[PDB]
Amino acid sequence: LEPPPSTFQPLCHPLVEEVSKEVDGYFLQHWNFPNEKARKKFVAAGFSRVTCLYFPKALDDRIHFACRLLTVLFLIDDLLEYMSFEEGSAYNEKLIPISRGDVLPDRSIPVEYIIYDLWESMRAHDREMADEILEPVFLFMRAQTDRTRARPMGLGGYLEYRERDVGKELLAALMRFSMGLKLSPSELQRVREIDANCSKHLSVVNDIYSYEKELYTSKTAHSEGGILCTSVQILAQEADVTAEAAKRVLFVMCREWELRHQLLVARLSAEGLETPGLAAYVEGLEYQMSGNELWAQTTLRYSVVV
Amino acid sequence: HLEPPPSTFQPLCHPLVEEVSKEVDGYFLQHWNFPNEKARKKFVAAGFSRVTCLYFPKALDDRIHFACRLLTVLFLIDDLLEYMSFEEGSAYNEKLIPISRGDVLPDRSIPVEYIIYDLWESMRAHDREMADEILEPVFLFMRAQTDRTRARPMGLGGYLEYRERDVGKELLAALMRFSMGLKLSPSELQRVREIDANCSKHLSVVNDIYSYEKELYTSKTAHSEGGILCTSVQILAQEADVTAEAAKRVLFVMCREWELRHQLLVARLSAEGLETPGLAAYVEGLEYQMSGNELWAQTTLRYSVV
Ligand SMILES: C=C(C)[C@H]1CC[N@@H+]2CCC[C@H](C)[C@@]2(C)C1
Ligand SMILES: C=C(C)[C@H]1CC[N@@H+]2CCC[C@H](C)[C@@]2(C)C1
Ligand SMILES: [Mg+2]
Ligand SMILES: [Mg+2]
Ligand SMILES: [Mg+2]
Ligand SMILES: [Mg+2]
Ligand SMILES: [Mg+2]
Ligand SMILES: [Mg+2]
Repeated sequence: LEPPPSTFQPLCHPLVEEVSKEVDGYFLQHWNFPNEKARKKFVAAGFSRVTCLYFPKALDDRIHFACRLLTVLFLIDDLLEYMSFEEGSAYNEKLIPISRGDVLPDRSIPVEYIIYDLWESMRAHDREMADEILEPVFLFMRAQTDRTRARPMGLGGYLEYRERDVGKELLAALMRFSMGLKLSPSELQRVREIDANCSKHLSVVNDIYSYEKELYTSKTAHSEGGILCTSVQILAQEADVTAEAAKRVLFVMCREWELRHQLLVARLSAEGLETPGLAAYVEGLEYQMSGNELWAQTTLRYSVVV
Repeated sequence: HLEPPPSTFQPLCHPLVEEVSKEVDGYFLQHWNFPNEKARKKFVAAGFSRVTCLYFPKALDDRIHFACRLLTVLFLIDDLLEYMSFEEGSAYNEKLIPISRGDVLPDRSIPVEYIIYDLWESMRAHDREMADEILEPVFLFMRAQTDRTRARPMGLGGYLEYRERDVGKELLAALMRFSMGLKLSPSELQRVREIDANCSKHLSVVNDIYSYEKELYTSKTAHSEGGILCTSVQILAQEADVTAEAAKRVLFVMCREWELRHQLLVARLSAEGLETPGLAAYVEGLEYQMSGNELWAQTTLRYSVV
């Protein structure tokens, strides 16, 4: 697999090492890992590393929040593969009022008090910006177990669905929170088109590198929770080609989305519309795209199936 | 300008392309009814016999002119149907069907009728058995041109399935065998179904990429039904949410994957000991179609000037 040239240069948060030890150490202590092999596989994945690649300009005292959130979402994302759609739904829905803080967690159940203490600590640091991450997360959670995964999809209908499943909206809200970057409602409405374009890039790039992992999961895990739902699968069906052939095609498509990103930003600047905050925001989106690809290229999570 | 990705296919042209072109073009210039001198010059500029010689390079010398005449009149009719409705276009094609069979005498005052009649008569006179095997594939194509599914929303997969008839895969397959005198058993013709379906996608999309600008303008001036925009370029552009130009580049990469799959199915057919001498010439002939179609679509004034 040889990716076509990109002009996006990845950046990593300077405190990636010490934050990784802090966050990984927290979960290694509280999260219920089945065995030592799973604990090693968890650390080898580098969940704090990809977070620092996603938000390399996050505030030094806020990056750990983003690392914790993505880490626990990664862990749950794997757990749902062994559940049914019904079981997965009940699992996620129980965490939602706990995320809001309306329901106290069962402190004998790790996933509950980890989720609870997280959002409680995020509200203590920045209450307003933390609340604006809630619903985007819930939107992503409820999309994970939507039965539309089991029904046939075209490329467009899939990309429209994956925008929720890849958590584009939560990642955007997390980025703002981590950077302290507040944007007016009108400002967010201007980059709505740029957000939708960024989502397709994050989704497909992930689909390309994580296909072999998700292929194996669909054959060994739960037939519903581990169902093969990816652009690589769908494009291979539509065009009747191998999955490897679909990857090469989807990669060219990703570069076109990068090209569109630059065009949409340029138009935003041509018109007197790119505010200083919007300038920082769209740069952050590029860091997400380039950071996602860098990590996906190198992370053990996608390279060792075992 | 659009740069085509590398291909291993070497396009071939029939060695009698110069004489047959001047011959067939001369025939239609004597006989067909053109609105003005501008249309007469544009007809010659298209090179309808050139593409036929690129399609069927290893055709017999005394049969290549038949294919040039058939594809030429089908090209002319295809353009006429864009100024009609689906109901008018159907009535136009259906009246020419029993004439093609030879059951109904043509109106000698109407060019399209006696041109088609005399054509199929001369074809059955040269090789009755093989000429008859092109009838239903042609009718299948003619009835696909006014299929009301053109005014229906289609995904990439559904489009490619429909286009196999609209691009006239079978008629091009039967015409090729006729022009080469290549007879195949029903067993042989069944073994290469997958290769035919794969080749059909290549012919369709390659044509779509270069003829998009022509068909875009037709959709803006052409009759709303008969001139409706129906192409993979538009479909991928709206599904992936990119420009038509961006869709062309991605579709072109996909076409190269279909070339790889062609080589794959051919080698697999041979490895299973199913490749008869007649089948070797067939799958090679399909390659000449795919490469020949690309060469012509790159250089013809039919697509470059609108
Ligand atoms: C931050 C990422 C690497 C994205 C890619 C996949 N993961 C899966 C677990 C849940 C995350 C929000 C995400 C969808 C984000
Ligand atoms: C021989 C070709 C260039 C193919 C591409 C388009 N044309 C349109 C007119 C009718 C032909 C059969 C064809 C579909 C074939
Ligand atoms: Mg997953
Ligand atoms: Mg997932
Ligand atoms: Mg994945
Ligand atoms: Mg047509
Ligand atoms: Mg046409
Ligand atoms: Mg076309």
